[PDB]
Amino acid sequence: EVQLVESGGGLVQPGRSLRLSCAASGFTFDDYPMHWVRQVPGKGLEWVSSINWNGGSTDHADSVKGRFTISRDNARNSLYLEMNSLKSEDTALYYCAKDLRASSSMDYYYYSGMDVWGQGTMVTVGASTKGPSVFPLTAALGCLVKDYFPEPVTVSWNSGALTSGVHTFPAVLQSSGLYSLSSVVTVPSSSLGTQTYICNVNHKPSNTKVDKRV
Amino acid sequence: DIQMTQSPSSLSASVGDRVTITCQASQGINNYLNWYQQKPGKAPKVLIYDASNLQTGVPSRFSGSGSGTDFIFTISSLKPEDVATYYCQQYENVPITFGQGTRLDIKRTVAAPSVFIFPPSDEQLKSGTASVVCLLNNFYPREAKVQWKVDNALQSGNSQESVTEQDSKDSTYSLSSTLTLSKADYEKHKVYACEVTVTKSFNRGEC
Amino acid sequence: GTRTRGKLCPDCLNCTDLDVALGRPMCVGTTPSAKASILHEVRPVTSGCFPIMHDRTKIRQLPNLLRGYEKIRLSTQNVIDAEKAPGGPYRLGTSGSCPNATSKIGFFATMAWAVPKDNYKNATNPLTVEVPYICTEGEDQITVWGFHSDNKIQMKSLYGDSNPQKFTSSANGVTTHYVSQIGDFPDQTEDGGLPQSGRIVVDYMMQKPGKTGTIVYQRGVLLPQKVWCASGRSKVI
Ligand SMILES: *[C@@H]1O[C@H](CO)[C@@H](O[C@@H]2O[C@H](CO)[C@@H](O[C@@H]3O[C@H](CO)[C@@H](O)[C@H](O)[C@@H]3O)[C@H](O)[C@H]2NC(C)=O)[C@H](O)[C@H]1NC(C)=O
Repeated sequence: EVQLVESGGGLVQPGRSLRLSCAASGFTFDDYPMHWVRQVPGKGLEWVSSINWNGGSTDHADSVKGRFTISRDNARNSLYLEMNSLKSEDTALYYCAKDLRASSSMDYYYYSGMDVWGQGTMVTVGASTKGPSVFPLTAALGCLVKDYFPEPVTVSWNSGALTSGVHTFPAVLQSSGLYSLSSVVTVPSSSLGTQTYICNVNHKPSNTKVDKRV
Repeated sequence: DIQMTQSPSSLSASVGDRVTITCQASQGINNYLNWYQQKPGKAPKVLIYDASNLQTGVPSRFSGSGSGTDFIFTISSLKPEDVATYYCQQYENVPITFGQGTRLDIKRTVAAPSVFIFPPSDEQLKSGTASVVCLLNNFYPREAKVQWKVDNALQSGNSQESVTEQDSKDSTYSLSSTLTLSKADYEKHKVYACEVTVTKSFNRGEC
Repeated sequence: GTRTRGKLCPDCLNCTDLDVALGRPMCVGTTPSAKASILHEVRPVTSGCFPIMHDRTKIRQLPNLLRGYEKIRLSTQNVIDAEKAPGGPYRLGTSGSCPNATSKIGFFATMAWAVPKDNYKNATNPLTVEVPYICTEGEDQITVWGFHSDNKIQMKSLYGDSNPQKFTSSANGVTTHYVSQIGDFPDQTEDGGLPQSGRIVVDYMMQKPGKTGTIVYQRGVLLPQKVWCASGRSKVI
């Protein structure tokens, strides 16, 4: 199974520096160049930096010129991105992707399409990370996430046993500077007494996980 | 530096329809262009590489074209599974640049929203806060109006909504209304109901 | 009666004699034979592929010696499998400074750029590789070799150490050693106009029919793939 897994997400205050990592598996990691692509949630795509299969040719975008730096290790099948002096605009979701061409170019022209993307990790640019308060609710029901901070969060149901008929709502921005979102599921009438439904939530930067029953 | 500009930005077309998206470059590029599909909340996937070469493992209905200054994208027959935002990407000299992106949405349904009303949990009230949820699920229009009313009083600015989007199974946008409140204002009034432009209602503390 | 050839490859447009001599991409073609060839260039100058430290070696007089040969043809096939040479796995170093009709990338065919895989990080030992005689009945083996060297950090970025590299070759009693150069490389000359901190040192060796070619190298070598098969004598003027 070809996988690209980003790692090292969370929160950083302005001016800080980070070292992002990307793990590759399922393909000959040494033959394909690599790219980094950012994306503000709900917005367009902006390119970050690209490197050939070798460490010989590095190219950076002008928006992160001299502030970011790319690095990779093919013996460990891992890709790194060194970030320095983070600006306020750099708040975005960053993707790890490999190139499709196997050309060992070592020259300026080595970059091509991606064809393989990771799920990405969130970079946030300055307040203490908050853990959510979870509240529960033909018939319907759901679970509320309230009183939390970082946007990256996912909800599972019955340890992941139900995604059909479900709808996950994006986070809302309250005037209190805290995010907010819920997720509900369509259920029949007789399911109230036969099956016990559980909603499973996880928050990464604060290590917060709460699974609640109605 | 290169810059890409895509034409329609928002495309509405029926089921089984042929849609066309163009991507013209700021400067000249020779066939060095790729296309990507991105559903919201998930990672993008490539569709067409190097001007009209279809990627192995993707449906045959997709197609591209273009050379020199003007480049064309094409979807022969539309399946509901194709809803996403599409980007053109170049791999010529200098930083690869994308267009500002084109969003695509579909234009055949009228199904009425399902309505559900949820009383807040008792365990939330024990922390000095109350929040009511008004839900409208699986409705086509997206163009809709939802209002609140607590004892014939208009709730203004204290409610929030979410962009549920449409799942790609002949489904359509849903919506939830989050009415944020405090504990003190909550127990001072009795009836809660959200107006839709049909309304479901309940009583605070009854069965 | 007879005919002449000044251009080593007619139909090789925009290519000088040393362009077709090095096997520069988009300069490979049918190189016919004429017993009376004319010499024109006091300084055979290249144009295109990776810049060369021409003065380091005797590389400048490859065509003027090749023009003295009657029949000429480049190697139909590679001389050695570059990736399976001793010293670790090697990746065929492609480059965008030497373009191609299909893609802006390419490299010499007479020489291949060896790059050690990222599994390589170790105190090295000297290496050796022989060069077979693939050429025909009497056509002499004109093998073209070389090595690459870049700035101090780029060598360490590509190889294990920033220190210089040592090479040497021997064939038909001619034995010559070479050590690489780091930093403060001379100006880019006879290239395609693209900035390159690295440099290329090119040389050739002659093997009479049957004589084996010996090559001792280190990191950054440009092993040969295609070679020249030339025989007889052509009248020089
Ligand atoms: C310079 O242009 C020539 C054409 O005039 C290129 O010819 C062929 O190009 C392919 C693609 O790089 C070479 O690699 C082969 O590709 C196939 C398909 O991916 C692969 O299955 C093979 O294992 C092989 O890697 C092919 O060797 C080459 N053939 C010849 C006779 O040149 C050439 O590639 C261009 N130069 C360079 C350095 O690529």
